Order: sequence, then C-alpha cells, then structure tokens
Amino acid sequence: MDVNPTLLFLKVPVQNAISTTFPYTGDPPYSHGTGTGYTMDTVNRTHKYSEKGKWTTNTETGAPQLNPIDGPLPEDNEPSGYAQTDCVLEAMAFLEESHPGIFENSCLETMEIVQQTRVDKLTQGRQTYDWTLNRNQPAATALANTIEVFRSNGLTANESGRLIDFLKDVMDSMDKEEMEITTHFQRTIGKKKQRLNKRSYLIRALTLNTMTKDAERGKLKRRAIATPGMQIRGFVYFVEALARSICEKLEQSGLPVGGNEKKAKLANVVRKMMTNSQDTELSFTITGDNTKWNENQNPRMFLAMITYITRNQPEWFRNVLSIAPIMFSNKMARLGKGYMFESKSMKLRTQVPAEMLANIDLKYFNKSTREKIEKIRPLLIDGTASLSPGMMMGMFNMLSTVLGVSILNLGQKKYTKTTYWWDGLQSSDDFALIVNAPNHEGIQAGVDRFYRTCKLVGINMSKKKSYINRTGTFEFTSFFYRYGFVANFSMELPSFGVSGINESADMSVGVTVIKNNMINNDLGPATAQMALQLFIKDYRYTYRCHRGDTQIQTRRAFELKKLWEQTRSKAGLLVSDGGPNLYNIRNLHIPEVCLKWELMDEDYQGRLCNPMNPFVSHKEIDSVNNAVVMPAHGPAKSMEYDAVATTHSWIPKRNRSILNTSQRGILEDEQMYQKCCNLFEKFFPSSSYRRPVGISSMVEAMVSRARIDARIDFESGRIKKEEFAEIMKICSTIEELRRQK
Amino acid sequence: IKCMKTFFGWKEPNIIKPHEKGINPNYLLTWKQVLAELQDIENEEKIPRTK
RNA sequence: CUCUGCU
RNA sequence: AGUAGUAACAAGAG
Repeated sequence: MDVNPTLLFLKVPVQNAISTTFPYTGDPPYSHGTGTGYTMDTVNRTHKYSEKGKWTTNTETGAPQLNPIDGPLPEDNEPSGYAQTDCVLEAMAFLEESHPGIFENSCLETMEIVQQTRVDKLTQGRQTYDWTLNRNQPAATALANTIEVFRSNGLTANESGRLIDFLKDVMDSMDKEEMEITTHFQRTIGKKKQRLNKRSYLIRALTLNTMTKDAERGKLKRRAIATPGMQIRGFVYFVEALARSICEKLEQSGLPVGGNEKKAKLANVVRKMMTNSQDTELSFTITGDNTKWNENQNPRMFLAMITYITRNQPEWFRNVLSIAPIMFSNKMARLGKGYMFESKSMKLRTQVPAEMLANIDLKYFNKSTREKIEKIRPLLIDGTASLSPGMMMGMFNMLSTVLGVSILNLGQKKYTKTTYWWDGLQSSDDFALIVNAPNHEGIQAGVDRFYRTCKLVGINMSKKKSYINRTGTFEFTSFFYRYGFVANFSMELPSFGVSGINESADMSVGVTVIKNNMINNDLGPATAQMALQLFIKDYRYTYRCHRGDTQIQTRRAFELKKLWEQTRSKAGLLVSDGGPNLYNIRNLHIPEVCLKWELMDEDYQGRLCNPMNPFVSHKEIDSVNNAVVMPAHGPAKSMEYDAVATTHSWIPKRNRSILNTSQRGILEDEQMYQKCCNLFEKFFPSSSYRRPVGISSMVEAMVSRARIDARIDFESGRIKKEEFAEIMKICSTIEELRRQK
Repeated sequence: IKCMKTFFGWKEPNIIKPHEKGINPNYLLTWKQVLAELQDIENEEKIPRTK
C-alpha cells in the first residue's frame, strides 16, 4: 500500500486540483553568495544570440557594442536577437491601421502626462542604482543625491519641479566635461570630493546594477536581475507611460490591468475569440513563454517603435520618448560583488571585487567561471560589461507587450490572407495564442507562420516549455484556465501568517487576507475558520501576546497578566493585550478596535486610544493604513488595510548595520532631514496631508508662518503680550542667524 | 528532565553506527556531556531556564 | 574593548 | 564535519 498523492489526478482534473502541485508551503530557493557569475552568464548569453550581428566601438564610452538588427535571418529554432527593422515597422503600421488613432491619442495623453509630471514621481520605486555611491539606494535617496550633485555642478534648472526639466539637467550633466561628487572615507570621518571625467561619468550614468533574484519560485537555477540608475529612470517613466497608454487601448494587452481586472479582461477576450470563431473551424490554443525574451528584446527595435509611434508629433516629444532606448542601447552592466576565493591549505577567505576581473589571473577560477571570464573580458570596461544588445531584466515590459500584441494582431484574416487566423493574449514574455483554421493542416500552417513572424521580430517562442491543445483550456502568467479561470489558493498561501508590520496592522492584514481569499480564491468557510485560528495562534506566538489567563511564560507575560487582572470586561481586550479572539466569518471586515469597542473598559479604551501616546508615528498620507506585500509571483503589491491607529501601531526597530560602515553620514543626514521636516509640519500641518509648494527656503516659510500665527493668536487672545514679544524676538534672532550664517 | 526521569533503562552509550566522515568520539562525548549537564541541573537547586 | 544580525 | 548547491555560511567591521 504505497500512497501516491499524484494518483488523485486520475479522478480530479489537474486544474481543479492544481493547488496540490505548488510546494509553496516550503521556503523559496534563495541565492547564496555573489551574483557576478549570473551577470556574466547573462551578458555572454545575450551576446551569443547576436554574434552574427555587427560589432562597433562606441565613440563616447569607448566600449564595444553589438548590433544584431537586420542581421542574417535565423536558420535554426534556437533563440535569436536578429530583429528586422522593416518587420517591426510593418507590425506597428498594421497595428495602427487595425486600431486607427491609437498612436495619436496615446501620444497626446503622454504629452499631458509629460507636462504635468513632477520630479517627485521618481521617488516611487525601490532599489534604484545610485551612480554617486556605486550601490543600490532607495529611489528617493538616489534622486536626492543626484539633484544635490547637479546643483553643485551648476545644473540649477530642476527647481521648477518638472520631470522634463530634470531630464534636461541629466543631458546637460552628461555633456559636462567634468563632475564633482562627495564621498565619505573613514580612517574619524572625511568628506572627500571626487572628480569624474566626461567618459567616466558617462559610463557610470549608463551603468546598470545587477543582483540575484531571491525568493524566486518555480526555477531550479537562480537568475540575475538588474536595476537602473537615476538618469535612466526619468526617461523610462515617460516611455512606460506612453506604452501603457497604448496598451490600455489594445484588447489583447492585459498587462496594464492587474488582479481581477487582469482575469476579467483575459476571460472576456478569450470568450470573444471563442465566439467570433466559425463553428466549422478547428480551434486550438497555444500556451507558452518566450525563451530568453528579455535577452532578445533589442533596444534599437524599441527606438524604432517609439519613432514610429511619435510620427508627426512635436520634435521635442519625439526626443523625450526616444532618449531612453538610445541610452539603453549604450547601456553597461555592473558585475556585482565579485567572487570569493578560499585557501584550504592556509585556511583563509578573501573576496575579490568584480572590478578586478579584467586583470586577475585565470588560474584562481574553476572551469565554468574560467570560460565565462575569458568570454566576457573583451566587453569589460571600468568594472562594467558592455551590454548593448538584449534587455537585461528590462523595465520596458509595457513596450515589449505592445510589440507582442502588434505581432498578435498580425493574425487577422485580413493580414494572414489565408483560411487560418490567430489571436490571443500577450503579457511581457507570456502569451496565449488561439489559432482557428478549417483543418489540422491549417492550424499547423498558422502556428508555423506565427512562430516565424515572431522570429523575424526578435520574439523567440519557447518550444521547450510551450504546448498546444484544443481551444478551451490554457495557462497564462500562472493563471490556469479550464473553460473558465479556476482558483489556485496555493499562490496566496505565503501571504498568510504574520505579515510583520505591527500588532495592529498585522491583525488587520491577516483578517483582511482571509476575507480577500474567501472572496477571490474560493476559500471555503470552514477553511476560513481554520485559517483564522492558525493566524491567531501564530500572531500570539510572534507577538508574545497570549491570553493573560494562560500560564505560558514569556518576557511579556507578566504585563499581560497584570492587564488581564486589571480589566473588568475581558472580552474587550485586544488580542495584542491578551484579550480573546472574537473574530469569525461574520466580522472579518471589521477592525478589532471597532469590533471590541463596546466591550472595552473605559480607562483601557482611553489608554489604548490615547492620541498622545509615543508609540504611534505618522508619515505622509501615502504611507498610512497601507502595506507592501510580495506575492509568490509578480511584482510588489500595495495592500490597504482598515486599522484604527492605537498604541499598537508602532514602528519596528530600523536596521542599524549602517552604523559601522563608511557611509554612516547618509544616515546622519537622514536624521537631520527628518528633524527639519517634522518641524515644518509643526508649522504647516497640511504638509503631510498634501505636498506643500513654494520657492522660498524652509526657514523663511516657517518664520513668516510663526509671525502671522503669533499675530492672529494675540488678536484672538490665545497668547499674552509677553508671549508675543518673545515669539517676535525669537523670530528676529532666527533672521539674524540666517543673515550672519 | 522529568521525561528523562520516566525511563529507567539507560546505560553506558556505545557507537553502533559510525559516522563515516565524522569523529564518533566527539558525538559520544557530546551525549555524555549533555547527560552530565542535565544531571547537574537536576541535583542543583538553582533555576536555570535556558541552560 | 566598542559596533552590527537585510546595508 | 555539517547546511547547502553553480556560491556561499561555518561571524564580520573597527
């Protein structure tokens, strides 16, 4: 009697039990050590798929560049980056013809976005490469460093607050003959200044930082991802904005819509294909990813698509949209941390930075790394490898799906000019293509035509992990369609458990996750009760907030027991204070504070909901009652939760490991910046709720506001003559401090 | 400790299945040291909770 | 002897 | 030793 869970599929169809095929209960495979090997492998692989292209040497950066555009046509089914300019232009032209005015309307919408977009938009996003520090920094921090460097270099055209002005400053910076930056060296703190030549700054402005994608499920081997610099992101935002505007106007483009919007759009489109197909016509659906999609999406083709899309538009708009593909076509990839060398005989470790691989001897490496270094050495320049071809983890997902949907629209009977035709859905590298043809031979001919056309445009379908079946069931971006999308709960299992925001936000998020899974992922009511019980147990263990009546011993047990004895109405206690769990299927949508409000003791209610408690801290409105959640698959998600701000809405300790590094000064600067901003809010309460405006320094605004507030308070009598006198004298002293400096 | 006080059949430990790449005497000494530690804890009146 | 446990 | 797997931990920086 050998039990075999897989045999369950003999009765339950695979899709209906697809959740069993997801091991997401276990830990995801993480990456150990450096990502330099993965970056080198990616660069070599990208240059291998385009080897038959043209080799040139950039005249500005001096690095070799490879152009596969209009290269020899593919002669084999392997991935190939030889995209044809004529074919891509033809695909875009036919997309325009089939969807008249799409490019024009999208261009105008992008025009208004470009007009009304501010520099602060670049603050969104995470782990942005900071060229000034040669490391990844938070997007806001990298933006601030770049702005400060530009100001110190005379690029004082960004104070207008418009992103386009910042882009103008970016170009002016690249055109400068020299640059000055500020770096800290400790040997004692030294605020040294470094001078960068034109070529070095150019190389470090096109540089693309690389790391290893961690916690990635479904892949045995780890892969390297990349994040761009501050200069690139500005133009990338506009490019993406235009591509997303175009995508929203395409029925086959489901990328911009997400979640249940994505599922509904895909369901409607597949239903339309099943409907408009002739009854007598044989219908098939292909499921597949595109092999080496990111490695083959050349940026020159993106430049061609942008130039075609921006036809007849104002020349400045064409420039703003086309700059990003230009820069990416001349991009560079940082290698990363480097490698680690060990000596067993002498029993010692060492880390060799990736910048010194262009000269280190090859005897220190194993065979695989030996050949990767040998192959990538020609492209190494100033610690970075030239990666002109391909798109290393490109952010042009929107543009790439525009190209895919253009090729997908090429399958209309007015374009195929044959009995067979095709349509489907495209999203980044994933696609689900439906072929209708009178007979199986027609289906095969249509499949071959689509595959060959994709090869022409540079899209390489992955024959390895793609398959065709009769229309009705398919898969698309981890969404399994079986005559209708089926719920796959295993995807949302990692979201369960303690989120780790705070006691209140984590209770609210847990109950909201259970409720959302009931609504969307077919979480039954009994299983919902199970999930609630398990989440409460995990929450109590994590937060050491077991019920006071329990004998469990923990460093927080004494206080909870004292509170339990103190309270008269036990039911009113929150779970974070040893109170019982009153949640159920009925009230998963009610915050615990409001759920237990009537049961709370008056004094306990006041203490818990005291607005003057020091635990609660409020940042800008954009970071209130919301959290960032990372699903098993997909990008970061902004989850909003309903929670009453109580003493439990505290902040966890901040990682202090930067205190014993040469770059502590940034932390100090952050502290001071906060010290200033919080005072500005003390003078302008609405600064947090909505961003303030003005050109004057903070000191001028604060002192003027203080003076006027003093006069109004005096007139209303809220302050006496002496208080007004002291306020005025302090303001005059502040003025004198500003003047003297 | 109480659970160990429930079985009265222990005896001098001996290596029956060696660890090919390990140092078996080290494992035997580790077990003996753990037994000694828990015995010292038992006969001791102090209350070490995280021995 | 001090600092750090995602920097 | 062992974890682990294409590169690392088996403390690191002063």
